[PDB]
Amino acid sequence: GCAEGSCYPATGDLLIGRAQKLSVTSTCGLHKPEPYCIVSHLQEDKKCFICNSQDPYHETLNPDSHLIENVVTTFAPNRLKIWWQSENGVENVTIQLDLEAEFHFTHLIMTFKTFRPAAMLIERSSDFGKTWGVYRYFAYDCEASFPGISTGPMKKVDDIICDSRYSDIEPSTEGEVIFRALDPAFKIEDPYSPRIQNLLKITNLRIKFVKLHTLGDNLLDSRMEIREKYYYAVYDMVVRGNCFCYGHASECAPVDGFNEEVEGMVHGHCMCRHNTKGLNCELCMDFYHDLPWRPAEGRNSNACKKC
Amino acid sequence: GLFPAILNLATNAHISANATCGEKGPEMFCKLVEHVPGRPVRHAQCRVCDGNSTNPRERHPISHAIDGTNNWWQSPSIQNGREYHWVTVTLDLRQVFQVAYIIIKAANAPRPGNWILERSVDGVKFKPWQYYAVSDTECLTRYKITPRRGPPTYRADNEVICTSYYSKLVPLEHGEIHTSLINGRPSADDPSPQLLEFTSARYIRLRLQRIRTLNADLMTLSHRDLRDLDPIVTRRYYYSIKDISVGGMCICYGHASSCPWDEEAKQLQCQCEHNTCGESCDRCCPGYHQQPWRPGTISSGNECE
Amino acid sequence: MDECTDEGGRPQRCMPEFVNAAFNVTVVATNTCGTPPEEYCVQTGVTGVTKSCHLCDAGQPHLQHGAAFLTDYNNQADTTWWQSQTMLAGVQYPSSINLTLHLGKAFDITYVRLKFHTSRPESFAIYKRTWEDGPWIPYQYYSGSCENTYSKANRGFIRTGGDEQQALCTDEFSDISPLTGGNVAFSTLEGRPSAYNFDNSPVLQEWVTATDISVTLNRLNTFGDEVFNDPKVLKSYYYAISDFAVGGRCKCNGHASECMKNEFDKLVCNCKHNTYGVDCEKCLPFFNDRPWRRATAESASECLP
Ligand SMILES: *[C@@H]1O[C@H](CO)[C@@H](O)[C@H](O)[C@H]1NC(C)=O
Ligand SMILES: *[C@@H]1O[C@H](CO)[C@@H](O)[C@H](O)[C@H]1NC(C)=O
Ligand SMILES: *[C@@H]1O[C@H](CO)[C@@H](O)[C@H](O)[C@H]1NC(C)=O
Ligand SMILES: *[C@@H]1O[C@H](CO)[C@@H](O)[C@H](O)[C@H]1NC(C)=O
Ligand SMILES: [Ca+2]
Repeated sequence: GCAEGSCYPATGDLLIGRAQKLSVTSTCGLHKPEPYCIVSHLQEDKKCFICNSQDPYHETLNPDSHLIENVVTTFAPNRLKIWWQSENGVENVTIQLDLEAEFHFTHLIMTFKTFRPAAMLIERSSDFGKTWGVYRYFAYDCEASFPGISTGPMKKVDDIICDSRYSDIEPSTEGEVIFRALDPAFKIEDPYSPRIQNLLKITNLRIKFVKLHTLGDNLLDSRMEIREKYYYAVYDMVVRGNCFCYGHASECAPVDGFNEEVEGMVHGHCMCRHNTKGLNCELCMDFYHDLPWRPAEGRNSNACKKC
Repeated sequence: GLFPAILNLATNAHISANATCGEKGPEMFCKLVEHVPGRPVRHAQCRVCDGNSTNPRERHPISHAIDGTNNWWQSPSIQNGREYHWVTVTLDLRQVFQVAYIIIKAANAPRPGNWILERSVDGVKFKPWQYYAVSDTECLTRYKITPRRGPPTYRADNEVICTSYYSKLVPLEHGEIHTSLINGRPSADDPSPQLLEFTSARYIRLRLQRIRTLNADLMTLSHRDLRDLDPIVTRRYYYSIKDISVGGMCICYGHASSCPWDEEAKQLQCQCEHNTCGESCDRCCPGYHQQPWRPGTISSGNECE
Repeated sequence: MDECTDEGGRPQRCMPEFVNAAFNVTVVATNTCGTPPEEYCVQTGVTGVTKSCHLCDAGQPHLQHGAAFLTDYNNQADTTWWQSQTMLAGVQYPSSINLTLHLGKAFDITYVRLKFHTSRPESFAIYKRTWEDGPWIPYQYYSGSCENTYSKANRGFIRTGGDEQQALCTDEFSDISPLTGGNVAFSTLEGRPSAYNFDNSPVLQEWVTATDISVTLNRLNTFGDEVFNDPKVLKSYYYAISDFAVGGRCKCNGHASECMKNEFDKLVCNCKHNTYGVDCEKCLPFFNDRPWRRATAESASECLP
């Protein structure tokens, strides 16, 4: 009953259709390819190989590409051999998500390759980079990486804390990092207020790397010949979110001017129903300005009345 | 000055085993809590261990520990005897290295609960590096060492700690152990001279003494009759290691560029470059009596002038 | 230990085989998809399907997700997993989705293990059945809300001399870390102060006994999208366990070798030592010379005429 009540848009993956909108200051396979490998390689008879990320990934022709824009979810059974590989001895690595409009973000899962980064944090941008918020802190040692941040159980729903639950030292078997913007149980109710909405709507998600785990062999030298043992790499990152429509429609039509005849993308344009207008349906449409705009919750349509 | 290139010390070194299954005829090992993979139709959930057979998968010797790309040796099933809890693995590097870290991962068994990481230089005396126990309580009761709290950290450069965080049974399959010797030390950035001999050894002994248990053996035990045990309830307990990869630097005070193998002496030794002297780059050539010989540092090569 | 006496006139304690307590037995589950045409899919990293938004069908064995797939050979080539109904049914109750295993006799259960196909539930527990049609007691409480869900202390422990029968609550498996093939295991003699002398502990011997075992999946771990109540989000959370691993032996109190299913379609212990019953609890009326006792390791525990 979308017309009679309220239906919320379906939540889907963001990377589908947004793979080309990835940026990072850390990519191997430059104009001069160089080897990159880590200790304890088991399934591969050869110790390691040469990173070659000058071409988009291919199953056979280019099986060593590591561009950030080619990594996707487990679309194909070849997920085990697609990822991005960082450089040697990098401590300030940063990736971000580019969005056409404001989306809803709740959680992201990234399956790392070798080691969960020692320091992990998420940077928030709800105004296209004008401001810079933060979600949470992940650190192997909270005080060493992010001093002055509380560690332990939950304190507040919207409080930044540091947790070591996702910076372990045994992630080799495709270990991932769990993050949830909204706690499964610590959430008392759904205010649907600007206090939580502005702290959930995202224009440009930002992920930053501050530290990388060291096994101790590279702390005794500062040479480029051994820094290749340590590097960041993610098998696949998945971001789930939905087009923000204030609970009017259960789906969003494809963005005009886009010719992607594929099933799976998540857009950001909501068709307007219950006598409203706007790109995200933020104002009542013509002849229905009698009542002020109100959100739709539950079965309450809260449609604007005729003038 | 300039340390030699990193090389996996375990790949080119010899490894000795105290005891492995298959050397006493056929042997029957059942996975701890799970069934055999279904390649052989097998209701009796034990793959047959062996030491002299035509099937490579049947044989599980220590010659598949490190040199094997992805294989393993398992400790003999305790049905042969209760004494098989104490099994020692020796890493014969044939030369004294500067060990920085060690990596141990199991294949088809939980990571061992009680096991010591003993170093060796002369080949006779052995000094442990870290202590491991099934629980933090076991560290005080058995080894009389206070276990570390929270993340494993070192309160002193030469301190020895008993860590139980790597003995958890949760990684039942392919459990991993990552031990560090420099990270977290007060002199982490600058290797202290006392830390040099602490992290330097020629033989590393992987002495295993207790297997992680799900209380299967404790349910049926016979103190009076130590030579009569139920084979089925004990066949599920045994050690298993599939990779003992280790890395480190050649001990010549970082006055080289690499450590190529030498055909003349069948030994791995760094070159004596950067105006150094001696057979092992541990002295200065005659004519520099004004400055006594002393090892270099990371910042500078510290030429023998 | 399948023999009563080897060479002497007096017999000795005889224990049954350590066969799995969940092999080739049907488990009763409250819910099961397949008769409703229902679609579901989550992040497809568990297997590798492009969408994995297929349907649960009862008429298609290759698509069914019933309790039959829960217990099987657990072949790693092709794992079989039982899937409950999704959150479309709203799986969050004061009660829970409970699956119960029926055995027909008291079994000496030692450990319980599960293989979560998709994710570890945030709050769940596993229960006992001391005797047929009897009350339930729990093994362990896995919950991130120990003080909120079961009103128990997180990471609880039992001190020496206390009531070790009572269970505990801990957050060992609360975060969904594996998201594929999660291993959770509980052993009966885990943390019990009298575990070492369990053979002389009547309380542990009676408590470890079990006839039926049930799992109470209290809360299903969710990412946090339940607030929007989207149809895709609603079907993206569910329960899926592939292996139901429980180990034990046919508890005849050490007075029998094997248990054979007679014409009454019920298991009976082939009791030795002049005993007969479900667990050899009573000697033959002509053999009431001394009172019945548990088959200790040192003694034989026979009934003289
Ligand atoms: C990282 O840090 C180095 C030195 O600390 C600096 O030269 C470099 O510009 C930084 N890069 C980024 C992306 O912050
Ligand atoms: C058993 O193995 C030994 C070496 O360990 C070998 O000499 C012997 O021939 C083998 N027995 C066979 C193959 O029957
Ligand atoms: C080697 O194994 C035997 C049992 O096979 C054991 O008695 C002995 O203690 C072990 N070696 C060491 C050094 O502990
Ligand atoms: C289970 O037991 C029944 C009863 O005889 C038998 O017919 C069936 O083949 C058994 N299945 C397995 C997998 O053991
Ligand atoms: Ca199964």
